[PDB]
Amino acid sequence: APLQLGNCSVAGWILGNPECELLISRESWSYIVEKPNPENGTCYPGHFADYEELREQLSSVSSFERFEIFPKESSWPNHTTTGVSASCSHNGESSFYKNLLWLTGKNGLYPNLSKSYANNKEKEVLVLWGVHHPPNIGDQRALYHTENAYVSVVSSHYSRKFTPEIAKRPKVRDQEGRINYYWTLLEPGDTIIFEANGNLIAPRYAFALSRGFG
Repeated sequence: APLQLGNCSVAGWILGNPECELLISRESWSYIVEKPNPENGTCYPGHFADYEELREQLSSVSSFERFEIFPKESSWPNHTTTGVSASCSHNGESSFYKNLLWLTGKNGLYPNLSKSYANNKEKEVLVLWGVHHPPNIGDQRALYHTENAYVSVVSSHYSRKFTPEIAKRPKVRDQEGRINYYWTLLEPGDTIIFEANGNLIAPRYAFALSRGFG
């Protein structure tokens, strides 16, 4: 049986757009049914990297579990985690994706961060994150307290260093900045390491899954 996304896109559902909750949440499915112009997608505008490949990975799934990666706010005690946006409003109030967490300065500081997750399950884990591109210097400095921010994501078969640049884009859902979305599959037993000094939209929930097996 197929997974029915309702008014949500694959990106809206997997990121946890607050307007997306499946009517029927299941641990396995054969195909996904998505409507042609879904109303609820990347509510905070931005490019979703390798999106067609992600849709294919999620098209048929024999086991699926959404779980906390880096559990609780106590995983980020020296950053502010409560950032929300009018672009992802819910019930008349600014909100944010359920599966990512916007990290910004706290107490006048943005400390270097370095956080690891070890996949101690017997299934691969889909990890998603974002990299923020503010529209101007003032916004970049206000949130992250630097114009020289770097993000590093390293595992056994994946490494990428991001050097995010400012860019003023057309206003979409009130936003002239953008969040670019990224993902990778972490093999059982492997460890993923995030290091950053700004601009990281950190994983909050990740997904254990099996394909063709289960």
